[PDB]
Amino acid sequence: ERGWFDILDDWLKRDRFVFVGWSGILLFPCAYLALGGWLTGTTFVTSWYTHGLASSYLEGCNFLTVAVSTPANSMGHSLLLLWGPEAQGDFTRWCQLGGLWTFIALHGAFGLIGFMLRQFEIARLVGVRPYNAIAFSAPIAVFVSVFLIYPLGQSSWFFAPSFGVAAIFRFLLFFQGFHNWTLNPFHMMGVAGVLGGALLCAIHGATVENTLFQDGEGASTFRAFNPTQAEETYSMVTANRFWSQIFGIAFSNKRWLHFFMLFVPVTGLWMSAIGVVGLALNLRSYDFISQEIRAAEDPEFETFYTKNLLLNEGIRAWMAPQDQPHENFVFPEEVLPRGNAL
Amino acid sequence: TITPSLKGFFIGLLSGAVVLGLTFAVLIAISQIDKVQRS
Amino acid sequence: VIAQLTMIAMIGIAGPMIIFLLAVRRGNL
Amino acid sequence: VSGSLLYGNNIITGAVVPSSNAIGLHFYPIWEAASLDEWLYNGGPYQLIIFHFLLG
Amino acid sequence: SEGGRIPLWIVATVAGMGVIVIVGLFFYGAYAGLGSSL
Amino acid sequence: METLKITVYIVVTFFVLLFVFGFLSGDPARNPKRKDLE
Amino acid sequence: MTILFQLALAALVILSFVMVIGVPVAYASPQDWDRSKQLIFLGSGLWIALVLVVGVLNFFVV
Amino acid sequence: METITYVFIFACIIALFFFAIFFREPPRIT
Amino acid sequence: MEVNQLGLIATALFVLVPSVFLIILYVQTESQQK
Amino acid sequence: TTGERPFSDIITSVRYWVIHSITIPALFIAGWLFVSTGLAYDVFGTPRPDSYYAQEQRSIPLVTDRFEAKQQVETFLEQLK
Amino acid sequence: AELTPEVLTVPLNSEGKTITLTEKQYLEGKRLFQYACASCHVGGITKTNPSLDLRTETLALATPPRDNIEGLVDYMKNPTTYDGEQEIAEVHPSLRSADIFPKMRNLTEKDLVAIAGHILVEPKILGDKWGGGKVYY
Amino acid sequence: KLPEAYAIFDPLVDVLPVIPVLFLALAFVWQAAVGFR
Amino acid sequence: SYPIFTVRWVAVHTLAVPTIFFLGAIAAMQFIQR
Amino acid sequence: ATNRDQESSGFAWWAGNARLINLSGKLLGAHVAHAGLIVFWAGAMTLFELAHFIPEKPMYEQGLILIPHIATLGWGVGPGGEVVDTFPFFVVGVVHLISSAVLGFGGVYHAIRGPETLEEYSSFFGYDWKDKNKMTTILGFHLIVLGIGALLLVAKAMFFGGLYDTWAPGGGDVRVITNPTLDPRVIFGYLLKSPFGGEGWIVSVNNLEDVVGGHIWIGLICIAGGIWHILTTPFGWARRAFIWSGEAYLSYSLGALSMMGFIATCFVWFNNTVYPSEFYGPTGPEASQAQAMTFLIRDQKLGANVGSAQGPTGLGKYLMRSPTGEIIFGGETMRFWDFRGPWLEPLRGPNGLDLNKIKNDIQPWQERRAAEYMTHAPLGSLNSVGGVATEINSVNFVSPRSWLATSHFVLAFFFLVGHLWHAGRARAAAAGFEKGIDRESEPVLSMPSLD
Ligand code: CLA
Ligand code: CLA
Ligand code: CLA
Ligand code: CLA
Ligand code: CLA
Ligand code: CLA
Ligand SMILES: CC1=C(/C=C/C(C)=C/C=C/C(C)=C/C=C/C=C(C)/C=C/C=C(C)/C=C/C2=C(C)CCCC2(C)C)C(C)(C)CCC1
Ligand SMILES: CC1=C(/C=C/C(C)=C/C=C/C(C)=C\C=C\C=C(C)\C=C\C=C(C)\C=C\C2=C(C)CCCC2(C)C)C(C)(C)CCC1
Ligand SMILES: CC1=C(/C=C/C(C)=C/C=C\C(C)=C\C=C\C=C(C)\C=C\C=C(C)\C=C\C2=C(C)CCCC2(C)C)C(C)(C)CCC1
Ligand SMILES: CC1=C(/C=C/C(C)=C/C=C\C(C)=C\C=C\C=C(C)\C=C\C=C(C)\C=C\C2=C(C)CCCC2(C)C)C(C)(C)CCC1
Ligand SMILES: [Ca+2]
Ligand SMILES: [Cl-]
Ligand SMILES: [Cl-]
Ligand SMILES: [Mg+2]
Repeated sequence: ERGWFDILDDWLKRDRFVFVGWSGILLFPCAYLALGGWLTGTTFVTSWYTHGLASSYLEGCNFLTVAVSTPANSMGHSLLLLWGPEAQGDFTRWCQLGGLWTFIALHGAFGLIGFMLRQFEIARLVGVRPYNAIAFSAPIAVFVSVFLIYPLGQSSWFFAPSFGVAAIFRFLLFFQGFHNWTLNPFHMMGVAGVLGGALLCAIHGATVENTLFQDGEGASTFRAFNPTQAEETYSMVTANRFWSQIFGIAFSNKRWLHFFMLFVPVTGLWMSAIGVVGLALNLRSYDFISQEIRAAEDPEFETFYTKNLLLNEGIRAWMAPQDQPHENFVFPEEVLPRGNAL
Repeated sequence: TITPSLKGFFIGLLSGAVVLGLTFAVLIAISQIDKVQRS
Repeated sequence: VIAQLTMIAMIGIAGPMIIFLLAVRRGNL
Repeated sequence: VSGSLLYGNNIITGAVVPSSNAIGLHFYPIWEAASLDEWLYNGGPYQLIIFHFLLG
Repeated sequence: SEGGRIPLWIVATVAGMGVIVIVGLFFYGAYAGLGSSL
Repeated sequence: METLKITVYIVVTFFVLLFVFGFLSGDPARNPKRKDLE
Repeated sequence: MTILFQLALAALVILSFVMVIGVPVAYASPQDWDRSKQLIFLGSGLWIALVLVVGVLNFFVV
Repeated sequence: METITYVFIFACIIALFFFAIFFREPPRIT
Repeated sequence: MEVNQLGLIATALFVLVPSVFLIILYVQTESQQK
Repeated sequence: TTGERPFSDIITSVRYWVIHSITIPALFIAGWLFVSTGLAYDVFGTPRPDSYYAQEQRSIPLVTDRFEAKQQVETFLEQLK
Repeated sequence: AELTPEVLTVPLNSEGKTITLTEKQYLEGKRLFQYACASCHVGGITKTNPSLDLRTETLALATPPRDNIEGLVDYMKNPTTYDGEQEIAEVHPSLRSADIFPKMRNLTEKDLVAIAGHILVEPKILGDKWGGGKVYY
Repeated sequence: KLPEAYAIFDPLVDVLPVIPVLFLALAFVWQAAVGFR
Repeated sequence: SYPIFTVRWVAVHTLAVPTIFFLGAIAAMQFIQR
Repeated sequence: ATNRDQESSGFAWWAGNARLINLSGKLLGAHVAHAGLIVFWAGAMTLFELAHFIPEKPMYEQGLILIPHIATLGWGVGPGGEVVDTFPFFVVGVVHLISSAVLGFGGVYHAIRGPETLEEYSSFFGYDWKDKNKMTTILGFHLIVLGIGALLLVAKAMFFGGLYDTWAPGGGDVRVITNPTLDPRVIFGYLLKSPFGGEGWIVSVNNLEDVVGGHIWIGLICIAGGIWHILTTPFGWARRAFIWSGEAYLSYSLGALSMMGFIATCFVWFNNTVYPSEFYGPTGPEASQAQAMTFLIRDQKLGANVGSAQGPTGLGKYLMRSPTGEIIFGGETMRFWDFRGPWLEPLRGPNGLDLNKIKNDIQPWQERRAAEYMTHAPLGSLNSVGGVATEINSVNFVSPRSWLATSHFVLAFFFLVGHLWHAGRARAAAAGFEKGIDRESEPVLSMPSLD
């Protein structure tokens, strides 16, 4: 066997500066287009016709406020292909209709797939276990649930996050006001996994860095390590005693420690993805029923929960008309919920 | 009948086949010019 | 405005000039 | 504002409520109150807990 | 042609100053014309 | 409530004094290596 | 006195610039240190002098 | 009853901390 | 409060069943030969 | 090392800078002109500052139909007189 | 939409006479307004007294009328309450009180005309936003 | 404003406060020159 | 001694060329007045 | 080149200044050059502000922090804090800028030309970090120096024109302080005041007599301590309590400056005496209270009885009691009832705000002041859009109080971090394991198991 496939394989798997692989055929064009589309849009492309927003450097926006914004609500879930029935091959009109959004989301998705396949392929060639790709399943679960499943459960892509700093923030505040997303235990598990992952990252780095063996004369300790050396660079034993006496428990097993370091953030993101999947259907943790029944009958009953619902109600009424222009919301001064003075 | 959107579909199909085609042609060509040394 | 970019041009170049001249003359860098 | 479980909160809604805006930055240890009932009304537990916490 | 003719610390210094100038220009643009709020 | 106040004050002063005299108590000497740091 | 002032001050600026590049270069250069030490002394005394000149002339121009 | 449950769960967790700390399986150098 | 009246059984079984599974497994682990 | 020319060799070479002191500014100037001539607005369909609204108009030109969206946008641009 | 000669055309007086401001006068007007007035009147409302705004209709029903260049210029020299009954130069910026509102000291008549013109032009651009307050932000 | 006599130096004066940051940047230029040894 | 046009070269320029073009675009954008 | 690479020094480039720990000549160069940087900034920033300064605008509308400091000393300002002469600012700026040339000269000389070490050169200027006596001696010198500084402030206050006093009877003005408070009961009484609301520790100092008397005390204390330290060497308990190395002293100073930073943050935030609101703008409290004053005034003008006016909550819409009964502005501004300011106090009676004074005695200058401060509340965006976060672009404003408080919080915090870093390192280095654990002598391996 030495046909064209295997020769192609040979070239594809050549050890070069930027590895290519079979996965590269998916990854590189898709990633390049996703990123390029984002830069192109943020630099030059408007959201006037889709959102009634400026979103580009061209219009006077800065890096924080620039975005490639989602299509108009009236587009529904159109793939919005350049050649589709909306744009009909006209690139300018396609851009004006938000074609770049779906462009970025979909090339993005296939790009993530490509990246993970890349992780598998390289793991296979180098002969390591494929836990990096497995851990990468969490970012994918987030991207897919949030940028794809969610709007697919809503009226249109319009309500997906737009690709922009400030736009993403809007997405956060919308989820608060409308979904009370903080109250959602899947988001809470997300929080635990992210903050816990950061905690582990910091604590592990610091523990290693503060239990190093003196392996050089240099007061700067980085050179006193050799990649190929057999010995552990830091004392597991001293670290374990330290935390045991400080905190009460400690890792004693390095393999467990590091698996746990994989587990925590990956599982967190996964839980959060599940919650957002719920939000696609508006299947929220919005209320505690016992709370509403009590507060409804008893006007002296107040919790931080009821206070947060007031905040949510404000968010909805004040932001909805401009945030959802396709609805033709007109909220008279007199209907806007406001406390005293403000 | 071929509606404008079916024509669009075909245009897309062709564009994809072309992109992938030129890609595989080019990669195979390059793999053939720059063979790995064995033995 | 032209004057300001000229001032910061001389002030701005000064440091690297010190370094460049010392490097050329094999100075005590 | 009710913060405690027995007064109608669950784990997610429950809180120790911050001390009164009437106090501001005034130091409000238990002994500045005329009674525990007053201390509780104005949110003394908040100041006691967080100050001990930060020290700790 | 020959590698080493132009010292790397100068390339770095020049490139760096270039980035500072361009970014600086972007910040000037934050206060003037579109996006300046005026 | 005055008795509570005096109690707490005494307690606090007590623990603080333990802290201060404690660290004053040849703390640099309390390590597994070089003790002569005076 | 404005001519004396405005040029004494321009000269103060120019000389300042010259010292700013020249002094460290002198300090760290191996050769011509004998000539450098005297040029730095001269530049320094002249700098001090220009500061004082500008300072005095200030009150007859403001 | 809700409250009983919550406080109960919490108490179980503190007890768990206690066992997890003082009655852990000891780490051994082999 | 007008809580879900099954919240009690739900929570209780949610804690107890896996807790029990784990305790079963631990205990049968300790009694294996050293 | 993977066989490619080291980056530091390249970017410290005379020939690289002979090429790129031409190519880089040329690209920069090309982008500049892409905007300053106004071509960018036309390519991308971005409103100029004088083309967001008709003189007396205060309504956003929101696209409200999926399939006549193209026509909708054209009508909106036409209404800028 | 553009800042046309027509937009910059606002009432000079109560007798039907208009004045056409230059783009440079309008810009000067914005700058000077920000400098001297906006600390309280940002966006056309009034922070130390929100009952009174800078809406054109509101200026029209003040006494004497303030919906014209002359009215506003006179106000900036000798401000009154909304009914004309008391002179409030002592608590409101004016040329008359430049001693106590030092920002009014370098304001020239031209500056007053320009500021006035900003006050009349802005609602023609911004609509309900001018004097709308936060509801319309 | 500066006294009228000094008005010609406004642009220079406009730039001066930032020079200290330039000393920090200079330290890196210098270190670049000795190869961060 | 070294090849010039490699996969790495191509990759680098696919990012760098548009990058300089866009930055030039945006620079021009800083002088745009309404 | 001695000790200017990692192999010889043991320190990488990014820890480069540690190569200077034991090079007292070069280290002196570093220090003097750095002092040059500080004086340079004082001068250039002052000239910038002045060139940028419009005398008929309030200073705080122009982003000034240094001119406010010069002005606080009584230079260039008159009644109400009005600018009468900008020339003193010019002098301060210029003299700093010139001095900076000198410091930079000495610094650069010491850094690259001067003696790498001073010990063979001079026994007086040379030093060993572990030489405790030489250290307390140098410390003593710097203490006498600081004391002289404080007395320079006293001199400015008593004999060379005085200080700006926002509290001056009949209105703020530069005033000579003829009777500074010398009573140790009052002066150290400040040091024993609570740091919580209504006490505010040293930040509560509300009259220049106390400030000047305090600095007399501090000057004499610092000079006495300096002499003390030149004439003494550290006692046994101090020898046994501390680490004696350069990095350790560094850590101590970092800690102290951190502490001082936080103190300055609160000082510029709350105090309107040594940070007069005329120059720096209103405090947050000042402004909240100013809103309340403004609308109380407005509505009373409209015919409201502000004493008996019940708000929606049951609390007085304009006026209510503090938790100790004082009459205070009501609504949220209730938190700020500890605020004190020259524009509000005339309305103050024995029991707090006096209803009859409110009804009858409010002067137009108070309404004006309240409006100004209300609308120059210390709120604004990072790009300096004044007002609440939801306010529209229009006003180019961030209060100097915010710039100075925030800057010093960030700095004080990182200096606390630096304190921890360097104190812990001084400990590890003194004990001899700052580079890591001895593999053949791992301390924990000789310890009994925990369980
Ligand atoms: C004490 C610190 C301090 C303070 C309070 C101010 C205050 C002010 N300055 Mg001044 N300034 C300072 C230092 C300071 N400056 C210095 C050192 C310089 C020399 C470069 C200048 C130069 C300067 C100029 C040239 C001007 C001002 C002006 C102003 C005002 C506007 C500031 C601005 O818009 O923010 C913009 C905010 C930023 C640029 C963000 C800063 C964020 C930094 C990078 C974060 C720092 C973090 C920490 C220290 C780093 C540690 C890292 C960690 C890993 C260890 C404002 C009143 C302006 C003015 O209004 O004059 C009338 C004006 O034009 N300043
Ligand atoms: C205020 C900031 C500061 C200061 C005062 C110093 C001080 C100093 N550094 Mg340094 N350093 C700094 C920041 C600073 N560092 C930073 C941020 C870094 C990390 C990037 C380092 C990294 C570093 C390293 C790695 C090393 C030092 C060392 C030294 C010292 C020797 C310098 C040398 O030999 O010159 C050689 C350079 C030249 C001859 C070029 C010219 C330099 C001059 C001083 C510039 C003067 C310019 C000025 C505008 C002229 C005005 C003159 C006018 C008044 C007449 C010197 C004392 C070295 C040391 O410890 O020696 C034992 C050492 O190896 N530093
Ligand atoms: C704390 C700052 C400091 C320190 C400790 C030193 C230390 C030393 N310097 Mg100096 N130096 C400094 C700053 C400092 N320098 C500055 C800023 C400059 C620029 C002008 C110089 C320029 C300098 C030179 C050119 C030389 C030295 C050298 C000397 C050494 C001997 C000096 C002598 O014998 O004095 C004996 C005492 C006198 C001559 C009388 C001193 C009169 C003073 C100035 C009166 C005013 C004091 C006043 C309180 C200062 C307040 C300033 C404040 C506002 C900042 C000595 C190691 C020499 C050296 O190292 O030889 C190889 C050497 O030749 N230095
Ligand atoms: C106890 C020390 C102390 C204190 C509390 C003050 C307080 C005050 N001074 Mg300062 N001042 C001091 C020392 C002090 N000064 C000294 C030594 C000098 C000479 C260098 C000056 C020079 C000075 C001037 C020139 C001016 C002031 C002004 C001010 C006021 C506004 C500035 C400010 O916010 O500083 C806040 C102060 C600090 C952050 C220092 C806190 C000190 C703590 C309490 C002690 C720390 C000690 C240390 C850690 C312990 C040593 C260790 C030992 C136990 C072994 C302010 C009221 C201004 C003013 O009054 O305008 C009218 C003004 O312009 N001062
Ligand atoms: C920067 C200024 C400075 C510095 C670095 C030092 C540093 C030194 N001094 Mg001090 N000293 C100073 C100023 C300074 N002094 C001044 C101005 C005076 C005159 C008042 C003195 C008088 C002095 C004496 C009389 C003595 C020292 C001693 C010492 C040494 C050890 C002191 C130590 O353990 O403090 C740690 C402080 C304590 C152990 C005191 C108790 C700690 C309490 C609990 C802390 C409370 C403060 C807290 C943070 C809150 C502040 C507010 C509070 C007032 C309510 C040490 C070398 C001793 C020495 O050995 O002499 C050679 C010694 O006996 N010094
Ligand atoms: C007086 C204050 C002071 C002093 C004298 C020192 C001095 C010393 N420290 Mg440092 N340190 C300080 C404060 C201070 N520290 C603080 C506040 C922190 C907390 C962040 C640290 C944290 C620190 C660490 C973590 C370490 C040191 C180390 C060292 C030593 C070598 C410093 C070096 O060469 O850096 C070279 C300088 C650089 C590489 C530049 C740093 C760049 C900074 C972080 C960004 C500046 C941001 C700027 C303000 C705003 C943006 C401007 C823009 C142009 C970027 C030296 C003994 C080392 C050591 O432990 O020595 C034994 C060491 O590793 N220090
Ligand atoms: C050691 C070193 C370091 C640092 C450096 C330094 C820190 C030094 C310094 C200091 C300095 C700081 C120096 C200098 C400058 C100064 C001068 C040079 C002065 C002059 C001035 C003038 C000229 C005046 C004029 C004026 C008049 C008087 C009026 C008004 C206007 C004007 C402004 C014009 C580094 C990092 C590099 C590294 C290496 C080593
Ligand atoms: C006052 C007076 C004076 C002044 C003097 C002075 C003092 C100056 C100084 C100077 C300075 C002091 C400067 C410095 C410099 C340079 C720069 C412009 C900066 C930078 C950076 C860079 C660009 C970097 C880059 C790179 C590195 C190299 C490595 C790594 C990587 C990176 C990227 C970072 C005069 C004469 C004017 C007269 C008037 C007034
Ligand atoms: C979509 C489109 C597509 C594709 C296109 C593309 C793909 C392009 C690319 C291009 C790209 C690819 C872009 C460029 C770039 C970048 C820029 C736009 C600029 C920049 C940066 C920067 C400005 C820097 C700054 C900062 C940071 C970031 C870093 C460091 C620090 C600093 C401050 C420096 C096609 C045609 C097929 C069809 C459809 C349409
Ligand atoms: C001018 C002023 C005045 C006065 C001032 C005063 C006179 C103050 C003072 C003096 C002083 C009196 C200050 C302070 C304190 C000190 C310190 C800061 C210390 C610390 C402590 C520590 C740090 C120690 C450490 C440790 C211990 C604890 C234990 C053992 C170990 C050791 C030793 C390490 C007044 C306020 C009226 C007003 C305003 C202005
Ligand atoms: Ca125009
Ligand atoms: Cl209205
Ligand atoms: Cl309020
Ligand atoms: Mg612009």
